[PDB]
Amino acid sequence: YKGISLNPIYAGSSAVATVSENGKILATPVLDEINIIDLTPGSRKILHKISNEDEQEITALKLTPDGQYLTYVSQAQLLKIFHLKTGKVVRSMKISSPSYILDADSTSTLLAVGGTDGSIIVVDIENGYITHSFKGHGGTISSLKFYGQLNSKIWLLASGDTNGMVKVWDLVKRKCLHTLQEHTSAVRGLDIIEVLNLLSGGRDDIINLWDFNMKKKCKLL
Amino acid sequence: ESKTVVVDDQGKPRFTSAKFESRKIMVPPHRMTPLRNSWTKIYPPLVEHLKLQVRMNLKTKSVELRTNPKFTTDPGALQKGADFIKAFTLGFDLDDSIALLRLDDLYIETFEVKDVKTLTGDHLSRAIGRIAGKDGKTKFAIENATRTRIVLADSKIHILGGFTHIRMARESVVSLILGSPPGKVYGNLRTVASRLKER
Amino acid sequence: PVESIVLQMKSMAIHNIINFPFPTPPDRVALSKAIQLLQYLGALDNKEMITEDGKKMSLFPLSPRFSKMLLVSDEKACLPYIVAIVSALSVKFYKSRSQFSKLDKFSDVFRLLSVVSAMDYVPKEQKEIFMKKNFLRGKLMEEIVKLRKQLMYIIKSNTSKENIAVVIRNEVIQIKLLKQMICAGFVDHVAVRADVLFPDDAKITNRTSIINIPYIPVLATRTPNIEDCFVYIHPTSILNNLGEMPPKYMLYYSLHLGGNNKTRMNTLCDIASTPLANIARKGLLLTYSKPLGLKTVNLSPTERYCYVVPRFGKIGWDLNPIAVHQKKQKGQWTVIKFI
Amino acid sequence: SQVFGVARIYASFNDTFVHVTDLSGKETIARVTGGMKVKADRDESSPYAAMLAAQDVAAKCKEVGITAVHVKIRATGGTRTKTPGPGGQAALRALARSGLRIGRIEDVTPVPSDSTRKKGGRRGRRL
Amino acid sequence: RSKPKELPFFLQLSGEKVGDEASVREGIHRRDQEAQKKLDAEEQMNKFKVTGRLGFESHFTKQLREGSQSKDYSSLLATLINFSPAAVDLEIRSLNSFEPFDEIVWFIDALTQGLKSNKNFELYETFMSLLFK
Amino acid sequence: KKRVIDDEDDKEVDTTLPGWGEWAGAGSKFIKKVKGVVNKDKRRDKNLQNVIINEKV
Amino acid sequence: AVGKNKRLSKGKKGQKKRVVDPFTRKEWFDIKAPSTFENRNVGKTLVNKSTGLKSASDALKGRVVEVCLADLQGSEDHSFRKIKLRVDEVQGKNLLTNFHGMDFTTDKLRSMVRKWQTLIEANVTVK
Repeated sequence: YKGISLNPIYAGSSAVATVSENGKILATPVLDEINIIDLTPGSRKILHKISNEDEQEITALKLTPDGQYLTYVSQAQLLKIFHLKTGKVVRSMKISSPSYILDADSTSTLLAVGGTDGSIIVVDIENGYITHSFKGHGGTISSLKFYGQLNSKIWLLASGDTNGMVKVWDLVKRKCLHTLQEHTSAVRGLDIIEVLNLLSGGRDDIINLWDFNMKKKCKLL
Repeated sequence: ESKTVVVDDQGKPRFTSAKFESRKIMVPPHRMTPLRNSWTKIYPPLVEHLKLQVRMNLKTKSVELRTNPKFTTDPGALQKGADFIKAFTLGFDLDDSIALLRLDDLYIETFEVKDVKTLTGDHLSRAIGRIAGKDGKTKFAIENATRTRIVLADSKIHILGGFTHIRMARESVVSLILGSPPGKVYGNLRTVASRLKER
Repeated sequence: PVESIVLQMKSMAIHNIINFPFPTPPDRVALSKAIQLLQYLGALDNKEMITEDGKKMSLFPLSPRFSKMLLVSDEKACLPYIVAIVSALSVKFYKSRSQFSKLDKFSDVFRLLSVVSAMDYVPKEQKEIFMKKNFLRGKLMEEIVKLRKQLMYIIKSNTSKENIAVVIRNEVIQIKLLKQMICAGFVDHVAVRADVLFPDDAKITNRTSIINIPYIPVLATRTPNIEDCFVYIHPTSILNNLGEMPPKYMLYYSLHLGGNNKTRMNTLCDIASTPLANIARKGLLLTYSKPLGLKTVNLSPTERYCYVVPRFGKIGWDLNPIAVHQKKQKGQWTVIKFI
Repeated sequence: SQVFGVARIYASFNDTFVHVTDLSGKETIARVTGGMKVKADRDESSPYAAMLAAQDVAAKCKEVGITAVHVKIRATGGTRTKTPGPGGQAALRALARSGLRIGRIEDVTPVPSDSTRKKGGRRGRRL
Repeated sequence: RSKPKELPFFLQLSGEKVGDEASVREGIHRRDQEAQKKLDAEEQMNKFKVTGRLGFESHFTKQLREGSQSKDYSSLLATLINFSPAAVDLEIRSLNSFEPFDEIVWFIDALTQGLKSNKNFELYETFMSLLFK
Repeated sequence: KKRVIDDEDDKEVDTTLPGWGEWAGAGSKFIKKVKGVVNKDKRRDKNLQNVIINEKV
Repeated sequence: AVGKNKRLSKGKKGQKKRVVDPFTRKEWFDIKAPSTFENRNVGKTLVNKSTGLKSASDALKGRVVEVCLADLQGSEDHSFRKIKLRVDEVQGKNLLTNFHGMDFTTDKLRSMVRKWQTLIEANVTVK
């Protein structure tokens, strides 16, 4: 008999699905593979399933707001960055900490990974080499966030801890700029908006807003 | 590291690149005398092939294995050494505990005569007599048949080897405890050894 | 810079370079000399296609010999010394010159290495008394330091090197590897001294200034006109009629004809057989011989080990026999690695 | 610095549980079983079962973020055998290789002071 | 037919050899010998280290090239007849085979001239058979 | 002569067992004599130039 | 067993979807020891939720944690000893604990008991 098999899309592992700025793309973890699917009005289809290994499940995955790269962390402490044009894994490197939060810049140049030990590393996307590694706070990372303009010279990297803490760093100077202890629990989500104002969603009950400067001017808005 | 930013095309930025662990384990005195006697053939594999700092507290009658954060390589080396000293403590021979260090799938199993069948004194003596056999004949028969190492304490008995091997040895020993004569259990040993040699 | 421009044409897909027209075309014999010189240098093969070396030279916006210097020195890890060399070459007095010529290392490339290293060693106005003791030029020396920091930045941007801490700073020394990389830059200008007017036979009979008559055949097969020609040393060079000299070959910069109708080489590097072999192997002139009692194991029809004497050659000279692991592909026994 | 959980390893005679709880044993982080890792009925008491079990349990435990574990092995206890088995030793080795910081090892086997009868009879239980 | 005739401290056993039938039921050195042969050939090459200076062009190919210049290979035929058989096979196998095929064309020219010369006809045809081999 | 002298001399072994005291490991970190057949100075081939008397025999 | 030849039973008819998100809805609380001990801060436990402050209060009032005196006092010579504490009052992610009981370890007891001496046991009750 003829048979058409319909397969699941977002099944198994608890990692967020990601899309680019357009709805044309989506990336999803099934238990070991990352199905990429195009959504177009009407003609929604699949691109290609990547089949790294059936043993380890995908821990996290991120697709840049332009559909050019896919960065995914598996159960072994390594990140695999994979080209989307050719459909080929370009690089893969161990990180020695099980990463769970992946945040990419709006521009496709930087992407940062963060795990449980508290140390985070931010890698360049086009050339897979890590610029700098932050020791960070001693708590497990719960979120990160980027602030970068398209043509500027200042880049901010904010980390929301399992502790009620957000550490914002300069990137062009790599310094612990501001350590704001305000929540009581994990910082599930983060955000940075233009003037500076910073928002932080602490998972207990709180949405903090900080007026902020490059200099020591940072209080509770 | 110095900190400067390079503005690429499309205005993109460009940057450039930038625990010890301890276990302790006791030793009973009747196995502390052979430990002192053959200690000099115990620590060389621990210090040379395992990279495991070894102390011995004779004031607490214990052996301590601490792994160094930088000198060691393998994580499981500490647990392998602890199982090594544990087998020698339970009373196996030195080369056999070295074999436990040498392989990765050797296991040690232990059970008792009252865990098989409650025996009261003189019958228990005769049961250990039937297990041991005249000059260890039946015991070494089980050894050579199933490729294991058997140690008979006062009541507790210990079997070292692979999983299925110590399973078959346990079957033969338990039949010996329940009272199968050594002739019948020896026939069963040579049958299981025939099929194990064939496979 | 016709070598670099034909390199640009090759790296940007001009495959009929003689037939390629210009409004004002250069000399065709000159451009063919450029083709054969880059084919010898290794940017191009015998069938005129580009190599990975040629791709790197096309990304490098500078001369092919100097970019060869930089590539092989990025491999053998002597970057501050080599960038000092290329910057200096692009942009008692006798006691001081001997002290900074630094016996035994005879080459004035190493002498000026000692100059630039002692210059960055010494602080201020003792700098000035140093350069008046050594009759140098402080303006040329600061030109050296600014140009070497500039080319450091250039090859960092071309990413042939590893850079941490993005801003670029300038900083026994393996003299065999140094003269090897200088050979890689200085081919094809080879010369080899000859018996017996050069060695200690010529220790007669002047006092306080002895002359040891330089008798050296120059060779280059890409320049068959000056191939195998008797040359004499340049007097301003520190090897001015010196003697008791251990090695045999010198790679020079350029020949020039001067007084008494006498030709002279500009600057020298003292080299021997296996560095010539390695560099010409990476290049083109090592036409090999049939193997040869010594065994010649043949693993596969493609692959073998063998003892070959190579020829550096209107004739050339040959060298030692070397054991070589060579492969047969495309109807020839090309060489992978030395032994 | 670190954070500690209690890995209770029940090495049954024909099964293996690797149950990780927090301190005080109230909140259970993860729990597996030998058969559930390896789908057979012989192999529910295997070192291979225990290895797969401890690997996935260490995965879940590092997911929650607990770096170090005290470990409490256990046999079946009761009037049955009182010594932890090859499954338990295998689970312990697999945890140590999986890389949780092992803090302290205990053997809490329920040893009856004066037990009742056992399941066998007068002739002997097995074989 | 005449060539002559002639441990780790951490053992690595498998789930069938040790008693691991669970891993059997769910079961999931030639390159070492190749590297070893590379090592033995390397031993041969570093073993023989005679530095006697020998000529670049061998006598056979020099005489062949001279015969091709002179458009007559009489001396080449002479030394070919006078060669030892092992030398014949080594040189014939170590001819050069490039895109212009100069050496092979000269060799065939020499053998044609020899078969016209009508002496040692057996040897000239067995030379050509060896070339086709 | 040196062979037989080192043969017959009184030995001094070091029975220091690494272990019992402190950490005897790869990272960082009890002498008894046994009388031979003769002492080196009690031999009767000293002061003789070319004579080797074996006291063990 | 999760094998395809595992014969189906009544068993797995109606399941539930794993959407409870348990270790996101649960909450970590640090416990602390009485001032009699040296290093009081030890570990963190897991509270089920925070909608019920009554739930947090009752669970933490029922908590009975257990530690060993070696890790509690920094001197590893108290390896064999072990205490049990129970938490009775909470204050803002920090718990105050008090003494509840004591024990040795069974390996120490078995290593103490030897074969050529008599054992004497005293069993008193007091207030």
